[PDB]
Amino acid sequence: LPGYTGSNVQERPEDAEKDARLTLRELEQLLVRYIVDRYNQSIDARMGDQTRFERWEAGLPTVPVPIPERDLDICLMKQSRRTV
DNA sequence: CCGACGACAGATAATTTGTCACTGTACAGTAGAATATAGATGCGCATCTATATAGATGCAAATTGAGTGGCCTTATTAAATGACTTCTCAACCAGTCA
Repeated sequence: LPGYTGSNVQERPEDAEKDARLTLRELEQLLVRYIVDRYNQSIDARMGDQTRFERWEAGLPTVPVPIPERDLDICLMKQSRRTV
C-alpha cells in the first residue's frame, strides 16, 4: 500500500510522508476484505487440510445463541460508590 | 588413394519451469518531533510638523468740539417811556364892615 513506513526506522521508505494516500475508511475497506476473503479462508498451518474458518465452524461444541445488542450494555463502565 | 569440409540425421546435457521439503525471521507500545534561525506584518506610543488663530499694538484719516483772529458813522433839536437829584411845605396882628 502507498505510504508504507517499514517495520522499523532503519527500513523506513524515505517517500512515506510524501506518498500517503489512503484514509481510515479506505484502509478498513481493504483490511476487512483481506480478513474475510483471504485470511480466514487460508489453510490452518498446524493442520494443512482445513481452512481457519472451516476449523472454527466445525470446532464449536454447539451453535451459540446470538446475544441481544442491548445486553452488550455489560460494556458500560461502572462507578462503584457514588452516593445520592 | 588419402585428407578435409558440408548435409542430414541422431543422441545429449544446459536452461528454464515446476514441485516439494526444510528454514531464518518478524509479530511483539513507538519517529513525527524538538529547536534554532530569518523575514514579513501589525498594533501601540512617542515625536514632530503646519494651520489657525484672537488679542494686542501701531498708525492714519475723519471728523468734532473748542477756541482765536479780523472787520465796523456821528453831532445837535424835539416828543415818548423808565429813572435820579434839588427846593418848598410860618401863624396872629393890624386895618375895614354890616
